[PDB]
Amino acid sequence: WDSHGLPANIVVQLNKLSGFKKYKVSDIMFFDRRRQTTIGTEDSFFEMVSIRPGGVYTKAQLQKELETLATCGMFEKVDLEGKTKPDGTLGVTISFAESTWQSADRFRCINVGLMVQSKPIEMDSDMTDKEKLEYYRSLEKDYKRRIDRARPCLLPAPVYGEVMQMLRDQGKVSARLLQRIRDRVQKWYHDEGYACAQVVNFGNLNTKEVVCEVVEGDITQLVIQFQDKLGNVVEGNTQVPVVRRELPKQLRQGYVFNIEAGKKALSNINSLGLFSNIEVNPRPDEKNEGGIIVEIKLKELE
Repeated sequence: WDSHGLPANIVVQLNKLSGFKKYKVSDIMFFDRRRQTTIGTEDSFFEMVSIRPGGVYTKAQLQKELETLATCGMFEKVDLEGKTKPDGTLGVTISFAESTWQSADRFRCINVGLMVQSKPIEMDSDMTDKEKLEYYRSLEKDYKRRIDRARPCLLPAPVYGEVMQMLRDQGKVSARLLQRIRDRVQKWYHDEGYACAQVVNFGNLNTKEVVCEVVEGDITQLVIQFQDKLGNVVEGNTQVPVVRRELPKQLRQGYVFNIEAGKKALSNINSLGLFSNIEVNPRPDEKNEGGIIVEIKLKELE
């Protein structure tokens, strides 16, 4: 609830270029352009948008929102605009056009963690007819390559059975079905301890196939931060080896992060009676390819 804002004065409308500051959004509009309707607050397809009425966001944050909607596979075109309100907030309007889909007889899940992320990145048009057909061939071949380069997912058979039953019931895929499929697949991961797992994309490039791209939370780095005491952030320098000892094998780089490994570590380090606080915190790393940095934060006791 720390707010701020400086609209361009006054009631005008702005594409996204501006600001070093954190704006307040008083209303969110979700607009389906092909249907010419507006998504209602009570429609649950609205939580597709993570931006909330009354929330504070920066330019990079709103950019990051649009980025997400554009790469998820559900929309072939998405836009974020804003209108500055007389004071002091702005409303934002997110207008989309759903991706086109056909029937799908197959649901495939591939682990793309640590690979290059699928960017909507649709190249130039016009581009006459035959050159466009050739270009599609390039994409689908690039995409078969991608599928074969990918790893298996951890997703078990009964989840595939639900998703396929789900999909056999609609008979034609839409944005709303994918959302439910996304939540279902993320639910299984989260429920099994993979707290960093995320569905990053849905590919339509395979005929009659839905491809679901996931990152499971691959650990690319393990970092140990010491704090002493009141007070904080020094080296361990004799201590580092003794906390490394307490770490499960599964917390090292090259394993998929799971909260049970985190808990095992916490119980192990706690049994040393060295620290007044112990925390195992996963966060995304540099590459934005689904890599996880595990940092163990240790505060010493008086």
